[PDB]
Amino acid sequence: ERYFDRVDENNPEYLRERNMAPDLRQDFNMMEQKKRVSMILQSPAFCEELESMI
Amino acid sequence: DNDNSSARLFERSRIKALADEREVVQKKTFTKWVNSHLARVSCRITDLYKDLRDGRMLIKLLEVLSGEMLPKPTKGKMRIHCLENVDKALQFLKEQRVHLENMGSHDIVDGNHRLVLGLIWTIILRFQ
Amino acid sequence: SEGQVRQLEEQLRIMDQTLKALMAAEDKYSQKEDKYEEEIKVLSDKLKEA
Amino acid sequence: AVPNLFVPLNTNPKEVQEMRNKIREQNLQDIKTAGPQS
Amino acid sequence: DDDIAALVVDNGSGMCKAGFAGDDAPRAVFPSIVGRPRHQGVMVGMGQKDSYVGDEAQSKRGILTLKYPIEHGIVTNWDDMEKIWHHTFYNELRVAPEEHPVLLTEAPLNPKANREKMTQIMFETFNTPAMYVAIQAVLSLYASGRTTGIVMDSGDGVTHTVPIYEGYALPHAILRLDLAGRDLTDYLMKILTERGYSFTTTAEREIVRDIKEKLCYVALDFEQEMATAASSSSLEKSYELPDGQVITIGNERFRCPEALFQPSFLGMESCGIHETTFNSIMKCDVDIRKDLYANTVLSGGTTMYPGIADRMQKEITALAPSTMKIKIIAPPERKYSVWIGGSILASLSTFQQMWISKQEYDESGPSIVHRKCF
Ligand SMILES: Nc1ncnc2c1ncn2[C@@H]1O[C@H](COP(=O)(O)OP(=O)(O)O)[C@@H](O)[C@H]1O
Repeated sequence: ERYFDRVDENNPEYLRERNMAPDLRQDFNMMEQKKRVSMILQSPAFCEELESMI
Repeated sequence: DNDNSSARLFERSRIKALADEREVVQKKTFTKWVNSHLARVSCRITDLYKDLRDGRMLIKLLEVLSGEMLPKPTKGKMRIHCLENVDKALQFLKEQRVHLENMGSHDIVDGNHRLVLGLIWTIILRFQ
Repeated sequence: SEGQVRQLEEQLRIMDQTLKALMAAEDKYSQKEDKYEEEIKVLSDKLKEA
Repeated sequence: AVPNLFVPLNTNPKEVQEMRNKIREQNLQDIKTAGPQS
Repeated sequence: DDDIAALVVDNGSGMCKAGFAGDDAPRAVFPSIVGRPRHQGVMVGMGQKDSYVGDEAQSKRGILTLKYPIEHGIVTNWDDMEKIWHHTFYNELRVAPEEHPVLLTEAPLNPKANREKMTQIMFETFNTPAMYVAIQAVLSLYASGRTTGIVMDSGDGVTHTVPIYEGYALPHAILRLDLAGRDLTDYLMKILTERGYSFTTTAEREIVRDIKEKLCYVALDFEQEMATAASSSSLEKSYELPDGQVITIGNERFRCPEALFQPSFLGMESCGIHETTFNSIMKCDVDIRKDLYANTVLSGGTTMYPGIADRMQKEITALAPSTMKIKIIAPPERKYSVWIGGSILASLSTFQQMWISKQEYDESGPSIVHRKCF
């Protein structure tokens, strides 16, 4: 019984799984595969340049 | 035939059961209500369907309720005199402008349950 | 004859009361199955897209 | 306009299903009740 | 409020059903006929009965002429309708009409005067505190229990298809066809002539209706069934008349309901019920059609023929695109479904807001019914 194991209405942030478009399903996975926001912040040489420029 | 059998099951169980419970309860309550007023004279009915056939007790009940003198019943023990005795009470009800629908003497004489119960209910609605 | 009539009436009532439970179980089994149908087709569509 | 004229707004859809299920359950229990007393 | 339950009255052309709210089954079910005597009355002292109405009008049908107050869903004679309503309220249920509100059902596309006269009769004479008028095919969806679907209701007077998506009904896609079991009974009475049986009186029409209800079915393939009936005699069945005579219906069994799918047997130019349902589906928008394909609901007593669902599914599948999945939902209790929906509608706590009060009628005349209801 998988259907007893979990309930769609128990968790809203599991309820988000059911109502996804397929291209929206790729966009999240690809974009957190890339981790661009982590890359920009972790890399210093571009970072203090952006800091001081602002 | 399977769904036909299921439909016959549904309309054999529920439609019969609810109607029979309601009419049994109504029969007991109407019997008590008639017995309360019929106890002023020395008269008492055990079964509503059977004792109301001859038409004498209907005349006695209408005489007790209304308060004036109805014509005395036809002196007989046949089916025709029975029909006459029921028709006298029905015509006396036609005096009081009480509205009776699908009510005949033969319906009371034969002992149709629903029409007898409706007649008693109409009498109760009038004379209360 | 009268006694036989009323005892068989009791048997008939008991047996229709038995049949109603099978009716209910059939209905709720089908209502359980159709959402499994709707689940597998959506998840297979996701698999093909991937 | 007035598309929602015949019905009231902001009603919970779950209540109708629950009462329909209750009427359904009355058949399975087949409890026999008399009519309301006048 | 809690103990008081509004009466639910389903009022079709063929039979009248009545009961209390919150009940699974109606208390009183009886045919809607009004009969009157025609012969001599010679026995003195039997009493006078001017009119016979209801089930006991059927029992003495030998000496009566029978009239139907409702024809094609329209109340042609109103006095007989008052007789039926009085017999329902007093003899059948034994309830005072002042105590409880009344819920009524009707066809979708009807003349306005029918609704106005219904409201006027139920307020002026029976003196009811509240009353509501609803559509039968909408109540069928309440009985089914789903938000969306298309309802094809076929009774004794009229057939109609309404689509509903997410609780919203499309008025322009509602379709009405004047092809019901009444015309099927007339067609069966016509086609029984060629085997030597003649039924002409109004009393024999009930016998023909009983024959139709007992020995009729819908063939899945018309031409193959006709070839089978011509080849062999295994399809023949026997029926016993009330006078003891025996008739053999034979080939006619699958020919009487076939007029539902091909109206050209009756001379009508209209389309069949399957084509009517398909056209009602395609009159809606593009997006909802898939859902309307998945929740087709059958209702009414005319859809009680054996094999109607398989033939309907096959015809709709043939008309519809192949990539869609077509299923027909027909509960075993589809004769009473409308009434059940009415009870479900009558017991809701929200619906207590939507009753038409007597004061509102006193202010607005009989025209209040169009502003409320539907
Ligand atoms: N068991 C049955 N099999 C086939 N047809 C039936 C059956 N019962 C009723 N009918 C048809 O349905 C008609 C009655 O329909 P009904 O449900 O009374 O319509 P409404 O209630 O809307 O007037 C009858 O005239 C008959 O033609």
